[PDB]
Amino acid sequence: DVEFDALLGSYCNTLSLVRFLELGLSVACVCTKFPELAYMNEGRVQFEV
Amino acid sequence: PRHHLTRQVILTDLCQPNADRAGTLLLALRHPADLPHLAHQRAPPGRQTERLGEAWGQLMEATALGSGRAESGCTRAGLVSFNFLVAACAASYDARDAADAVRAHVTANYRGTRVGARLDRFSECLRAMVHTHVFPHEVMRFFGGLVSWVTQDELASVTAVCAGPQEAAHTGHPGRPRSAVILPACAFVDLDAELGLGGPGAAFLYLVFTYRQRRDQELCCVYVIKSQLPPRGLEPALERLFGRLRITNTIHGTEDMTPPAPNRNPDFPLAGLAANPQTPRCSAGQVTNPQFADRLYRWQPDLRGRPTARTCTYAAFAELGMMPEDSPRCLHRTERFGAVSVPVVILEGVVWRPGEWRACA
Amino acid sequence: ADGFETDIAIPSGISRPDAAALQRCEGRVVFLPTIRRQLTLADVAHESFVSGGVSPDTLGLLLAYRRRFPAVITRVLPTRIVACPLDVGLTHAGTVNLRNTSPVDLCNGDPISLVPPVFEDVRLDSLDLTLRFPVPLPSPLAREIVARLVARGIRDLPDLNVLYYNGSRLSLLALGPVNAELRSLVLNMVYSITEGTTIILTLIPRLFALSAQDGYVNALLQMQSVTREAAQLIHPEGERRLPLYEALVAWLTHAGQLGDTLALAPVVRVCTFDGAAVVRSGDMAPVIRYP
Amino acid sequence: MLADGFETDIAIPSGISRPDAAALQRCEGRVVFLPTIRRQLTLADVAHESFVSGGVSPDTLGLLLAYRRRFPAVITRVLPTRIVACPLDVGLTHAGTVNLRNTSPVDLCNGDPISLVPPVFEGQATDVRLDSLDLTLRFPVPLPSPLAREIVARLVARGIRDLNPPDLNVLYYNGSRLSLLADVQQLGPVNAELRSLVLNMVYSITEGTTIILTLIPRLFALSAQDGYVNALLQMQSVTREAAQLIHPEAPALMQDGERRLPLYEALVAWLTHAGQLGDTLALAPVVRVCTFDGAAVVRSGDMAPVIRYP
Repeated sequence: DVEFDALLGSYCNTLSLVRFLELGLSVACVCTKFPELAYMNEGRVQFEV
Repeated sequence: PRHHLTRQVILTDLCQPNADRAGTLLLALRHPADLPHLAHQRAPPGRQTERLGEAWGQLMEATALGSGRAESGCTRAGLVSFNFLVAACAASYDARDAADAVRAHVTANYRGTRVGARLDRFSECLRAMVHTHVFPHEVMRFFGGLVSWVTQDELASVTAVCAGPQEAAHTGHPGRPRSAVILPACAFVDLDAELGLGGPGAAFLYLVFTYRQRRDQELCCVYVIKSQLPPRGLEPALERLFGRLRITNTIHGTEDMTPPAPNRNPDFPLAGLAANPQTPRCSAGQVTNPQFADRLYRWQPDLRGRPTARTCTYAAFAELGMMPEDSPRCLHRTERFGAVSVPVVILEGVVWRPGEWRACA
Repeated sequence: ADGFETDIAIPSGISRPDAAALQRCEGRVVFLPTIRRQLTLADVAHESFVSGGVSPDTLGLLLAYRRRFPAVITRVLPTRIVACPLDVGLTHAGTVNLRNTSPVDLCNGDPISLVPPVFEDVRLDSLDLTLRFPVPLPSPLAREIVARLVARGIRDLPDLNVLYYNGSRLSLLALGPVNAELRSLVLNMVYSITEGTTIILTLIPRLFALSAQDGYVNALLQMQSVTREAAQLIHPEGERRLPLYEALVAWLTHAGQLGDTLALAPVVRVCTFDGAAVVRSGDMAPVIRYP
Repeated sequence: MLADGFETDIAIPSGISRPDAAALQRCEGRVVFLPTIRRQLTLADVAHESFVSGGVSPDTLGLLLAYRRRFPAVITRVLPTRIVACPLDVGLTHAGTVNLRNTSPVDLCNGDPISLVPPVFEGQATDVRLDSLDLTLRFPVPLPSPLAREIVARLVARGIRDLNPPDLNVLYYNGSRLSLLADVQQLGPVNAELRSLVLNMVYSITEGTTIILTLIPRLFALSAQDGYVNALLQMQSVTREAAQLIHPEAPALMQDGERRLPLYEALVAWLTHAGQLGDTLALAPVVRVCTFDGAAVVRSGDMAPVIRYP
């Protein structure tokens, strides 16, 4: 008697990294990065109408 | 050093980590579905049966009138903040000026409406804890001190330190790192003064509830006691402070409970019948047969009027933690809590080790 | 990096279904005689707990667990079972997954003692041994449940099968074997309690005598104070002797023996982190011992 | 517990007779009571001289009430300048192992909880005097947990004899015979041990214990049919001649017994007082032995590893 099994191939996934600039939902955004934020307390923005 | 964090998303019904900022005590609960029939099971006879759940019902009905936080959900409140429990029992402290000062920001700095309705009701629940005889130290249990808190509407995320130093946990703000213990001055009571024992050394922090059992108003007092005694040596010290409370809980508290018809009985003749050899005996095979048990002595004890140790209960304790320095550091400052100033004891370098509870009855 | 792990080796000859049950066997409380880097598997098995003569009942495990040293199984290799002892190796690291064999779902911040499976079984034929895993239920329930199950057998000489925990019913009944298996725990209660309540009765004959309320509380408070009136209000003082003081020592040995067994010390506490608040049946709970 | 552990420096005064210096190096593992957790202390606070009461030298039975107000610590290493010790209530070391050199007539086995007992034994007392510094050191005897519960039970029952105007002295362990001393016991500390009993005695009596008193005539008949039940009565119990005379019967009906459990209230209150009493009289068994290399018996006069308990 001769009997055997075999592993015919093995398949993976490719998780494409999604840059947020590749999204054009950034056109609803003004993204600027702080070097640090958690040091900062309440900041604010002035407007003149 | 090694310290252990905890995370448990609990409601903000009776806790405000937005208010009680950093390094306050927290207390876990037993999810009160267990409560109502335990009072129906473990109460002394003759007392009121369902007073606990009816009083606890009036709390849960008055937790949220607006927006309809329902009376039952999957997520149930488990945590009670320490400054809430002090303000609950606030009518019974010795220093009335600081007592209302704790209650002042509780009614104001919390997030909600009609907070004073909760306070007079939760204390009424605590008055119903003792009479219906489910003791709060069976229900309350230590939970760690705050380091960070993620809040929203009603539910919030809580990060607490279960064991190790209160300091060494990172806050989450590198602008304001490591925190210290904040306690109201109404509860922090040393025994270095009231035993007169100075000198350097380490001290063992202790949580202490107080129970005044009576058919009238019953009380609660919570104390964080700094002492150099072990749990093997704390028992006379809690007796010497609260000795009159020990006497009244023996005398009162057993009403109504029916005595037997006096008197039962004249005392047992075991010492009298053992000396005389003429007294009738019986073998092992002769007993539990009726004829040999006819000539034997009949002895009916009655214990219905006995004030026993379950109803002689006064104050109880558990281990809280150490202060490993040569001399402990206790500062007395006042902070806002804008714009209410509260007398606050600040403790330094607390290392947490919980322990099992112990009744001093 | 100064890690410490025990290695329990399996003797060879394992059947393919017995290796899968031990693959399923996961992080649970497992006892061992002495802390050692290597160990034989026959110490782990239930046959190692025998006193005679007699395969041990519910009582004898409670005697044994104070002498044994509890460990929790880590990963299970086919050649070795790796476990870390709780009382020494855990304290430097603090890192254990523990799985409920319990019917009771666990809350956060509970202390955890452990009971033999009296509430109610991994068995191996090719190794010719059994494995009993204890039940890690919380310690306030543990003083309750043992007192419930003893009080069941007292009635054999109001329903005791009811327990609620955090909104969950329990049924302690599930009758035949358990009532007979627990019988030794019942007898050592009734011997210790009734012998006490005669000797205390013998020294003070007015306890169950006068009065029902008044003279009893009158005799209570004067006895209860710290004052130096102690022996003046207690003691009574051919004709043969009642060996009272020879029975005081022997009763304090037996009642003191039940102290270490029936305390059910809090070996384990749970600190839920990056997970659910309530740990349910069949979940891996995070475990931290007192530092 | 601290991360690096906590150690206390007991300072030695520089006035030293050199044979007493070499005598303190034999102290390598003993037990020392510290009153506080001050990191620096003196030998005067350690020795028996400051350990006396006001005007009264303490006796052997009343010495236990001085122990539970102090902190038993274990010497680790003795330098010529000072003595380094580790408290047991504080987290004991860095690693978790303290070596205890034994002063015991009793051999030790694995997983035995250790309470610690004064020198009681006749002829085997162990003290170290310092004639240069006028210091007398009493180092207590480490013992396993049942023998510590026995010797406390023997001595307390001895004092309750002398309050009323034979015999019980000798106890056995592993078949061997050993005796202990009876000089005097101060009438004050006997009263405090007496009161600590009878409070916890009476607190174990509840309404459900009325029922269990009526199960007494069942056991004396059941002990004839089973050999295991007969070995519990031990031929000397009070219940045997009480079962031959008193036939009790249960009070009925109970007040509010529809809702409640009398036997269950009895058992829970019994465990909290009577079963707790081994902790009440003597001090707590904080220490048990866990040998890291497999060995059954640690011989008398040899070191043993120590891991905390419970």
